Amino acid sequence: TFVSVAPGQTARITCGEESLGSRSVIWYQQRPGQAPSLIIYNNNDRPSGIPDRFSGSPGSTFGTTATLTITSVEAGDEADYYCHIWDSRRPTNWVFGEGTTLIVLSQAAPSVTLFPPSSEELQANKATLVCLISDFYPGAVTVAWKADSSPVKAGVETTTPSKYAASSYLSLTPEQWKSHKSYSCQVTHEGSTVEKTVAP
Amino acid sequence: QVHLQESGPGLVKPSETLSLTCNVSGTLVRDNYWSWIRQPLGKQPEWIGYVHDSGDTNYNPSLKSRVHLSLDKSKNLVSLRLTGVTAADSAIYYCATTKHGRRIYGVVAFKEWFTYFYMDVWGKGTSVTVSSASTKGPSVFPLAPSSGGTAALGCLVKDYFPEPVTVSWNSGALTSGVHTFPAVLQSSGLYSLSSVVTVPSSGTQTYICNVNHKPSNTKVDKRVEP
Repeated sequence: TFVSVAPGQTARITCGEESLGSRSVIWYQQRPGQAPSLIIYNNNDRPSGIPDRFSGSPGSTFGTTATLTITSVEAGDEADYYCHIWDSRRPTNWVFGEGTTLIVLSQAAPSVTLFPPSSEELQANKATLVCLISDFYPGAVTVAWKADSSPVKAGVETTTPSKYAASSYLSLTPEQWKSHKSYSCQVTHEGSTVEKTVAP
Repeated sequence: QVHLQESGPGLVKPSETLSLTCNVSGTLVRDNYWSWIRQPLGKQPEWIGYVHDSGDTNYNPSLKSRVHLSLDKSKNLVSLRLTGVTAADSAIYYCATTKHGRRIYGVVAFKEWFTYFYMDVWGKGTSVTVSSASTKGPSVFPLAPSSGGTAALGCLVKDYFPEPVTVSWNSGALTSGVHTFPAVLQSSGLYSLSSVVTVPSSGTQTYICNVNHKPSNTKVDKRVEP
């Protein structure tokens, strides 16, 4: 799931089934592009390097769910969080609990960059226009391409953005590239559309 | 420092056996429990198993008949083999040191005593794609600087399979200003990605992107010039 919070405020993240027996919950944090790292073990013990902003709910009151609380949240805390539940009355869990994405609303509008094909690609008889989109929130954009004024019906590949940054690539032949006056990348974000153009 | 580094083939065909290695430094393998963990794209981690030199070893039941874990004391490494793979086995695979703890109460609560494990040091992970599609090495092209006193500058890594590709700038001596985008999986079934750096426009330093595609044993250094 998702949890959003403002910087300085408190985040709470719920993970796993309601408790049955005595509990030991382990929490992991996963930053974008990184391995999970241990944040809490044995319900509320922290390993080296983890500050007391991070706390876990006791393995305690029967029929309740484990919660990780992060107080005084900073942008560095933005990550996916997973628990691994040990419950004295249940079989060993071999899958971690379903993750929760923590969003820190530091706060939005995209930076767009548009590159023409390289001389080197052109020398290989290929051409790709590269439209780079970054530093935007929330993570919804649509990208459209224009050849002169005409909509492009083919050769466009665009990433689903992630933690946001996104990419769009227009594949063309070298003569298609040289033919038109220009090509444009149009990025539509939160009611507005930002355009950049490129030409031979 | 305890330091784990996984390695593997990047690409495995369906029905083949996946073989991974975890190279360990900063501790001896006999002195730790070891886990393998995998995480499919967009999903949570799944614990594969834990192994110890004592024989105190156990495997995820869902993988029981297909998985083997080993320790090599002579080479200080941990190994995994997973047979009969399919697309469901595609994931990033991680090696981790695994510590053990016990919840201990009064003897009146003996039935509720239990042991738990936590993974305190993880490797960087190795990417495993199970696919019938063949490996393809990338084509790397420079994204030349042209235009706040600052310009952007990058490298296009085009049409490779499978993931992943690593891109660095100046062999690692440029990590600031750097944005390496996540790859796009194209309709061709190949991936492409780009990496960009932001630099002051004034003819000092040289900018080289270093691209490595381990699954195809491809390494490319690309100079990027105006």
